[PDB]
Formats: sequence, C-alpha cells, structure tokens
Amino acid sequence: TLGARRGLEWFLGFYFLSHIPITLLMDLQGVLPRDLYPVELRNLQQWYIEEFKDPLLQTPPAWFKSFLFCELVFQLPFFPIAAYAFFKGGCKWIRTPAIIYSVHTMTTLIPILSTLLLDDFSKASHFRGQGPKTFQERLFLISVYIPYFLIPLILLLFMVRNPYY
Amino acid sequence: LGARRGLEWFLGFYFLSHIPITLLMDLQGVLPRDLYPVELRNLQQWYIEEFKDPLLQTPPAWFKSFLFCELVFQLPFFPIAAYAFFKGGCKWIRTPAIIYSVHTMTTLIPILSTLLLDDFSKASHFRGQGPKTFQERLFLISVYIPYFLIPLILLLFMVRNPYYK
Ligand SMILES: COc1cccc2c1CCC[C@@H]2CCCN1CCN(C2CCCCC2)CC1
Ligand SMILES: COc1cccc2c1CCC[C@@H]2CCCN1CCN(C2CCCCC2)CC1
Ligand SMILES: CCCCCCCC/C=C/CCCCCCCC(=O)OC[C@H](O)CO
Repeated sequence: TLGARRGLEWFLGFYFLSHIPITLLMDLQGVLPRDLYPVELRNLQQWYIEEFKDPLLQTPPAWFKSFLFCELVFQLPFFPIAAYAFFKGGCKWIRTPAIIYSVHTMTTLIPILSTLLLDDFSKASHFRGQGPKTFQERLFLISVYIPYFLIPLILLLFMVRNPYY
Repeated sequence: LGARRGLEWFLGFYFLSHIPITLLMDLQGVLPRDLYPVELRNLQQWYIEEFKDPLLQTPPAWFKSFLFCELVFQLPFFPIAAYAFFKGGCKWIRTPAIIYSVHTMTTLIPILSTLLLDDFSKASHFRGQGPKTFQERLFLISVYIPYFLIPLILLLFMVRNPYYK
C-alpha cells in the first residue's frame, strides 16, 4: 500500500490545496477591499470573528497586516506549486522552497500565538474589548492557528532529512 | 580576493558583531535589566531617547517573541556561522543559514512596516513613545534595515552558490 513518506506527501498536498481557499476567501479580507468579496462571504468571516473572538483578522494591526501581504504575494503563489509537487512525487526542486515557506510561516505565527495567549484584549487595551477574555477562549482561538505552525514544522524536518529530496 | 570571499568576510563580521549587539542591547527588553551594569543601561536609554525607538524598551507581545527567538535560536548560531564564513567552504552551513535568513527577514518585515506606517501618537498604545516625523522614521529604519538586507544577501548567496551545494 502507501508508504510513510508518500503518505505525508498526500497530507501535505491537501494542506497546500486547502490553504488556497482559506487564504483567498478568509485571511485576505483584512487587506483586500470588501467590494472584491460577496455579501455571503463577508458575513462568513464575521461568523468566525464573533464566535472565535479573533482580534487580528478583524482589524489587523501593522505587524499582522504585513504578514497578510506576505501570504498574498509569496505564500499564495507557492501553494499550487507545492500541491502539485507532493501529489506527483519526486520533485526534489521543492526542497529549498518548502524550507523557506516553513521557516517563514512558523516565524509569522510565533508572535500570533504569543499575542493570543498572553496579551490583553480588554477595554483598557487597544483592542477595545474585541478578543478572547478567558483561558478557554484563548485556546479555542489558538486551535485554529496551531495547524499552520505544526504542519510547516513537519515539512521543515521532512525536507532537511529526507534523502530523496 | 574576490566577491565571494569578500562576502564571506563581510558575513563573518556580521555574525561576530551580532553577538555583542544582541547580548548588550536587544535582550535588555526580554532579560531583567538588574543583570546589566549602569553604563549599559544608560547606553540603551540614550538610543531609545535619541532614535525614539518605540519597541525596544517596552516590547509588545509580538516584538518580545522575536527577541526570545533571537536569544534561543539566533545567538547560538552566530559563532558557528562566523566560523563557517571566516574559514570558507563550509558547505554544511547552507541549510542552517537559509533557515536563519528566512527567519530574520520574516522578523523584520513587521518591524519595518510598523516603524514606517503605524501610529505613534499619545492616543496610540505606544503613548507618544515612537517617531512622529517621517525623518526620524528613516533614522529608526536605518538601524533596523541592515538586519533585513544582509540576511537577504545571505539567502540569495546560499541558494545559488555551487560551493555550498
Ligand atoms: C466549518 O468550519 C469552519 C467554517 C468556516 C471557517 C472556519 C471553520 C473551522 C475553524 C475556523 C475556520 C476559519 C479559518 C480562519 N483561520 C484561517 C487561517 N488563519 C491563519 C493562516 C496562517 C497565517 C495566519 C492566519 C487564521 C484564521
Ligand atoms: C555609538 O552608536 C551606537 C553604539 C552602539 C549601538 C548602536 C549605535 C548607533 C546606531 C544604533 C546601534 C544600536 C542598534 C540597536 N538595534 C540592534 C538590532 N535590534 C534588533 C531587534 C530585533 C530585530 C533585529 C534587530 C534592534 C536594536
Ligand atoms: C552607512 C549606511 C550603510 C547601509 C546603506 C544601505 C545599503 C543597501 C544595500 C543593499 C544591498 C542590495 C543587494 C541586491 C543584490 C541583487 C538582488 C537581485 O538581483 O535579486 C534577484 C531577486 O532576488 C530574485 O528573486
């Protein structure tokens, strides 16, 4: 049947494939004009921000907004190329690109996960009551961001040590 | 000499000088300043007052995480990378230097974006600590931009130089 290395490649292929609709229809609504999005998709983002209490994608600060422009200009073009590579197999030319993507993404989420778990989101802060208030509400939000840090770390370890790449 | 060997000399001097820069300056906002002598505390207070640095003294959550990354991840790599480019022809530094380059570049994209585009008034969360004029934003970007360009050169150097593949 399928192997261990090939199984991770299929799992990584769906990660890069599913990241395309997640970036376009969700994350980029904080940097791109609202008029590029239909009303049905603009309310879907608000369902997330209200339920998960996300203070970043709601109104992005300057540091978070710079990571979103990286996702549009650098990460988004790489997603289809990486998906095709790990679905086909034997594409060694992706080793250095996948390392660059992994290290970059992981470095974007260390300040994100640190802010969501340690920063203050009360009315006295600049977030002005928009954000997780309880420890359970912080992990409920960290749960959505943690797959985008763990999966790239898996890709970094895979690329550095795999002799077939 | 030559451009390649000269760049390795320049890179070695970058990683060697980054050791006193990190220990004696940048880590004063992550480590307790009781461990620093009065003179080293006063030199940082001079830089914060003269250059109007809004991040180094009282770092936000996102800026603190990078300073911890600079301590746990970057500082141990500085002597190894200095030896690799001073000696020359250390092909084992390629992937480790790529990881440092993409990490440090991703660290400063939000910093440069914040210094140039964010609001540093008395009503902002920085409480008038930052720079107001465009002139001092360049005075502050000038001390942060070499840590984006030199890692950018390193990334392009390791990706294409056949003497490290
Ligand atoms: C039926 O379930 C759903 C339906 C609709 C949406 C969602 C779910 C399930 C859970 C919540 C999601 C909404 C996704 C929002 N997140 C996208 C990734 N983003 C990161 C990417 C990396 C760079 C930093 C930002 C963080 C935000
Ligand atoms: C006699 O003049 C000097 C003497 C000593 C030092 C300096 C000067 C004058 C020029 C300024 C320097 C001090 C620079 C301080 N910066 C170092 C890099 N650091 C990191 C933060 C994390 C991301 C990477 C960059 C931010 C702070
Ligand atoms: C006293 C002040 C001291 C500091 C003063 C400021 C120094 C600015 C230096 C910039 C280096 C630029 C190097 C550019 C090298 C070529 C880039 C290139 O060709 O890039 C191709 C591209 O990356 C393919 O994707």
